[PDB]
Amino acid sequence: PITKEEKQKVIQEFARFPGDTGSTEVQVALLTLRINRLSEHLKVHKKDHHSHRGLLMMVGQRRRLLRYLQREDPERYRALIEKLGIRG
Amino acid sequence: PSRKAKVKATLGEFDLRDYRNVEVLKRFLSETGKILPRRRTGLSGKEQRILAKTIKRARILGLLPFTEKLVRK
Amino acid sequence: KRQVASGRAYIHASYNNTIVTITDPDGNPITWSSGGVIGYKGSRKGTPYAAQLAALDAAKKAMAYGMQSVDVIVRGTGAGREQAIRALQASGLQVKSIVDDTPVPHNGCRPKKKFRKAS
Amino acid sequence: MRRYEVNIVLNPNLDQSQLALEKEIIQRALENYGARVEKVEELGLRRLAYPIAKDPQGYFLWYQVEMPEDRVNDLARELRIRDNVRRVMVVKSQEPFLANA
RNA sequence: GUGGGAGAGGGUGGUGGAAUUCCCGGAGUAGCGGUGAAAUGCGCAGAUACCGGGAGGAACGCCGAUGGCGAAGGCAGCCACCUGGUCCACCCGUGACGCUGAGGCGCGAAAGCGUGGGGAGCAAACCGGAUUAGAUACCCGGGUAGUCCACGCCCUAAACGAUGCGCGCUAGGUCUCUGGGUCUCCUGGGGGCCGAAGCUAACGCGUUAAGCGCGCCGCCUGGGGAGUACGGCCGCAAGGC
Ligand SMILES: C[C@H]1O[C@H](O[C@H]2[C@H](O)[C@@H](O)[C@@H](O)[C@H](O)[C@@H]2O)[C@@H](N)C[C@@H]1NC(=N)C(=O)O
Repeated sequence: PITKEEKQKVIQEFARFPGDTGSTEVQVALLTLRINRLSEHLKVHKKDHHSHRGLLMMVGQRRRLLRYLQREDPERYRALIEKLGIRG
Repeated sequence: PSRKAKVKATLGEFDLRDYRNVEVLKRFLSETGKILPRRRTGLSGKEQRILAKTIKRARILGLLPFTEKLVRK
Repeated sequence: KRQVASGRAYIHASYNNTIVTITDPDGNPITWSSGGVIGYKGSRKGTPYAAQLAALDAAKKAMAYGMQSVDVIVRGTGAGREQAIRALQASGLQVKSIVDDTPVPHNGCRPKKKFRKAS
Repeated sequence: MRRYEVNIVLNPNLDQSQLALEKEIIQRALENYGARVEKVEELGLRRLAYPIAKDPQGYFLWYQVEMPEDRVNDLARELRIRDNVRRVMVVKSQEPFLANA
């Protein structure tokens, strides 16, 4: 599982500033985190379809905020993706 | 009527999750391995449900039975 | 021709015939009776009477082996199980204890049509 | 790592030696998987509700270890290897949920 | 985001006890089994009933609800690991980042198809028993596929609340599951029944709306002929759309 530490780090890591626990980029990060872990969990248990829905959802939720990130500020988008290695 | 008494009422405080207090769980069993129904246990929706697993756990650890022959009939 | 005195008597009820078996204080049957052992040829074997007889009969043969005490065991439900018990009670052997051990699956084999349609 | 409770039940006809022999293997094999003991309780002989492995009694070993979860499913395999060890059951330590209090 | 919680939500490995069948040994007879009656069958190579031992598959009583969870199909022995959804509290962070959703992609009960494995019980087909005017049934005894596992395919259904998703508004009473509080009661989410206004062809619906409204998709436009024909697409096939 994801551990507070493992988590908070990711936060602090992206947080647009001190105390920020919500900035899109944060959000996006954390997601991506879960996503990946999930994905991982799906590289096996390939028959755990249910979880994958969740995944699918996350993937979606993620790609939403992003599309919003651009619209509002293109830079913070490029900057973010690149830093998360999203796309592919 | 099932108005004999509730195993709970005629008992002290006990951790429902301690799958070893065989001197207590024992109470929650019928004159057979069987698990007394809420009407008896006296427990609650959440309780009875826990006391449920525990009596299963202990069963495995050869502590509590799964069934006891009936005496009379 | 063995002398047993104390022993166990199994009672096996059914909707098609009741059958008794008397064993040594450890499961090894001494004498055994059913409804068929008696006269009755079919449906009849069910009845508490058919059962009763079936009981006394086996209580009888048992005596000859000195049988005196018996612990009652009963498996199943059916046409006159009770009569059998009451039969053995007054049959003459002293009734130590009556006890039911009827088999009940904690859900194993799919019963056959004839018995399905429940849950 | 998570806090657990290793329940072990083995043959009740083991002479003083044999017993402490198994006990060792346990105490040992445990270490192998990170098993850091926090305490134990020895109840030993207790009549079983039912006969386990023909024998109507069992010796009881209860450990409240603390180890790497990704290896808990193994810690048991090993314990289960003991021909005297007739029962193994590890549980996650859960605060006691009281009742009738 | 922080902190609490409940659950048969999913996946993998593991593992307990009951019962059935089979095998072995012990002991023991003459029947057992089955039905409305019966017969087919099983038994003196000794069945049944009984004790002990062993093997194997399937399922997992009681708890279990009038309950819970899931988007649906669906999910309950116990244990652990891996994982989805969710509610409540704090009101902390972002700042409208939202709803719907043609086609697509994914999931999708039962049966059924391919290869392999498995095979206790059940049991289409089929084999006998009986019933009857007959009985290619209903009842009885067997019995193959199959039903269980793996990978793959099929993808339909009274796949039903027969009631698309999302948001706001409109008396309450009571039962219940679950979270928070100053916890004989207030407060949040869920499941039921009764029921205001209102709706309804009526039955019924009724803050779990079939009410008052907004957005967005799906679908209907007489019965039979037909879910047929033609065509296209899919499918190993059965077939499906
Ligand atoms: C003997 C009868 O068996 C069947 O009828 C049975 C009826 O006669 C009674 O025994 C009960 O109601 C049963 O439940 C019925 O099944 C049915 N097969 C008709 C038969 N009639 C005769 N055999 C006759 O009249 O002679």
